[PDB]
Amino acid sequence: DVVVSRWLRVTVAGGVHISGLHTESAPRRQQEQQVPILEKFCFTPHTEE
Amino acid sequence: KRAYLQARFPQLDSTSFANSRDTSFEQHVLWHTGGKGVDLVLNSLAEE
Repeated sequence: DVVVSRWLRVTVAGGVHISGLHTESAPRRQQEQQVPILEKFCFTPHTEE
Repeated sequence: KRAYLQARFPQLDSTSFANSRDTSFEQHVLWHTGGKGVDLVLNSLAEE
């Protein structure tokens, strides 16, 4: 079992006890992100002048 | 000392005391203040 106490800032789970965890924001910037192909579905007449 | 203080200042409650010999007062204060903590801390203790 694990209990997280934000008021006291303690995480206890079994035989471990973390006190005073601090986490900083990461850039979250991954190179070569997805490049989705964007299209438009439209009616094209058979004969166009 | 707890009993003497309770006798001296009746306004104090059973939730206004904590143990000094150990570091248990941090959890008590944080719990009874909702994690907000206190404003002034008149400190005379050392090390941890």
